[PDB]
Amino acid sequence: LLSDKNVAIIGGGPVGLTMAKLLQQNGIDVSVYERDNDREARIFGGTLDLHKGSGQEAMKKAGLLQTYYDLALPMGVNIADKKGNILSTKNVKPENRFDNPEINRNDLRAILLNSLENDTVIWDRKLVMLEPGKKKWTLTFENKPSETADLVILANGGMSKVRKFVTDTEVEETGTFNIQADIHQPEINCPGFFQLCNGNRLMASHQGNLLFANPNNNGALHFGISFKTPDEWKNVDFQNRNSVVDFLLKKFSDWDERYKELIHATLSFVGLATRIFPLEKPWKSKRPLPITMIGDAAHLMPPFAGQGVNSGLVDALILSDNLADGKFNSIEEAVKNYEQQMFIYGKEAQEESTQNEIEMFKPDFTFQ
Ligand SMILES: Cc1cc2nc3c(=O)[nH]c(=O)nc-3n(C[C@H](O)[C@H](O)[C@H](O)COP(=O)(O)OP(=O)(O)OC[C@H]3O[C@@H](n4cnc5c(N)ncnc54)[C@H](O)[C@@H]3O)c2cc1C
Ligand SMILES: C[NH+](C)c1cc(NC(=O)CNC(C)(C)C)c(O)c2c1C[C@H]1C[C@H]3[C@H]([NH+](C)C)C(O)=C(C(N)=O)C(=O)[C@@]3(O)C(O)=C1C2=O
Repeated sequence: LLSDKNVAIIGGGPVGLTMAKLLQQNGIDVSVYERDNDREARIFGGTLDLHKGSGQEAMKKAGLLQTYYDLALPMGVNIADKKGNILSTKNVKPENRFDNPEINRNDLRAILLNSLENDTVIWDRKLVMLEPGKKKWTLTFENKPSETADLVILANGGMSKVRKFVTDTEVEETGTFNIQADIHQPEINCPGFFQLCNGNRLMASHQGNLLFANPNNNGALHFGISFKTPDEWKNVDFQNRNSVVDFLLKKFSDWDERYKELIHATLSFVGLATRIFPLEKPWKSKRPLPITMIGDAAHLMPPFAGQGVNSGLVDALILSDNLADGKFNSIEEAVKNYEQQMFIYGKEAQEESTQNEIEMFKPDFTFQ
């Protein structure tokens, strides 16, 4: 049941892009309105791990899991100390190398983009407004023609602004803060640090600061530093490089000389506060027209527990099915049901993520 109409996915993330396929597979008419300028736009951020059981189910259900195993690269993980000592190393074992192999965010999108029918994604669409008209929604896009649709699936990330028709819940900051960079030609530009990783992820922890790194994101080193947000911040300048460098050289003064090599080797740092979009209040029972929310727009959550795209790919799988079912009658109950299941696990995940982030920053911890 439920055909003859069309869908509008605002946001071509990993999650929305997946969602376009699972609908377009079962013959539903979808469009993905994405704000990026063109497909070849560089995606900042590290590597996704799709878990067997959640993320991977979604890639399976679309016929892409082998394509995901093809492009993803399984990684082992070291754990180091401020002095550079390897304390542990779980390398990849031949059977469970298919557990969560790291795939690059652009690689993933290229896979999802091939799966979709041509012109499924209309690019240069920054959705600014939603008016719920007659039998459908009017969607307005900055300096581009408006369009209309029966169902609007919100996939536009943790800081989506058009949530109000679903919930008046708003994102909160978490209390921790994350700095991130890329380093190109890591082998020569951060030679000491690249070696300490030995082709493996690298996770350190000292006195409330946390460093993470991936030595191989298509030949780029991506590292990330996390800390309880300095109290002095409320309501540095990440545009000014050696201003972020000095902050970091203070915070990381006691660490080995090799990590400092990383910091003075990165050109541009990007600042991010950790945020949560809590599943506290049940979303509105009263909704003018059919609308729902998957991905980081549904449950933005701290990036410290492997959740985020997996919850998002799952809630893609779940919702997508509820629509393609003749096992449903009313779309209002077809999404009410997707929203039932996600409140369960998102909360489960948010609890984990919020929990893990309490765990670190608290005096020297062991890792997972
Ligand atoms: C430091 C860090 C590390 C993380 N690590 C992991 C990890 O290791 N594993 C994991 O599973 N998750 C991780 N996450 C979380 C993860 O990136 C998200 O859960 C994931 O990106 C999925 O969200 P979307 O794809 O659901 O949202 P997004 O990735 O945020 O994609 C949103 C899309 O919609 C577009 N868009 C945004 N606004 C608009 C608009 N107004 N109109 C139209 N389009 C719009 C965007 O441009 C983009 O294409 C991490 C996050 C951070 C900050
Ligand atoms: C507890 N912390 C340490 C943690 C835990 C898990 N796993 C679990 O919580 C599940 N617990 C089990 C193991 C099932 C018992 C985790 O799965 C993770 C993480 C940490 C993040 C670190 C991220 C990092 N960024 C933020 C700087 C990074 O460099 C990368 C990367 N590949 O480049 C990440 O992808 C990162 O986001 C990431 O994946 C983390 C975890 O996967």
